This record gives sequence, C-alpha cells and structure tokens, in this order.
Amino acid sequence: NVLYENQKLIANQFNSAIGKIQDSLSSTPSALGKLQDVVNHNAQALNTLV
Amino acid sequence: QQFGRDIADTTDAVRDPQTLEILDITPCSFGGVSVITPGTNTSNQVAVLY
Repeated sequence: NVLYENQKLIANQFNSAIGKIQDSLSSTPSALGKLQDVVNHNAQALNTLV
Repeated sequence: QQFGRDIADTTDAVRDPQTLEILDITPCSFGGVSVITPGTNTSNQVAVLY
C-alpha cells in the first residue's frame, strides 16, 4: 500500500537517480578501473613477449 | 638517421643509401589456417578458414 500512495515521488526519485548516475559515470575518470586494468595487463603481457 | 623502429623493438622504416627517399617495412602476410568440417561420418567436404 505504500507504493501507490507515493508513485509520483518514487518516479521523480528514480529519474533523478538515473540522471545522477549518468553524470557520475562520466565525471569520475577512475570509475572504470577493472576493464582498463585487464586490457592493460593483456597489452603489457603481449608487449613484453615481443 | 639511418633506419627507424617502433614500440615493439622491430625494424619499421629503412633508408637506402642510393636514394634519399625512405622505404617502409611491413612483413609478409602471415596468419593461421583453420579447417571447418562436419562429421566424417556425415560428409567429406571441408572449408578452409584463413
């Protein structure tokens, strides 16, 4: 019963959170550590062989 | 400058002594060969993947 009495508030908060995370994934440059680290490890291990 | 090099410590650009124009170096077309086959109990034809 708590959802249907607060639907507009939940929708607004959800949209605000979506916009906030869309801005925050681009503002912080160190939020993508793992993928860059694994591709850099692969590149370094390939380069040291040559 | 006599000849160039790259990141991977390999020869890339070579200048001949006869002409001031420089010549690039790219190795011959190399790559693995793979076979695409169905079951030999089923058929006999194969397809070559380069």
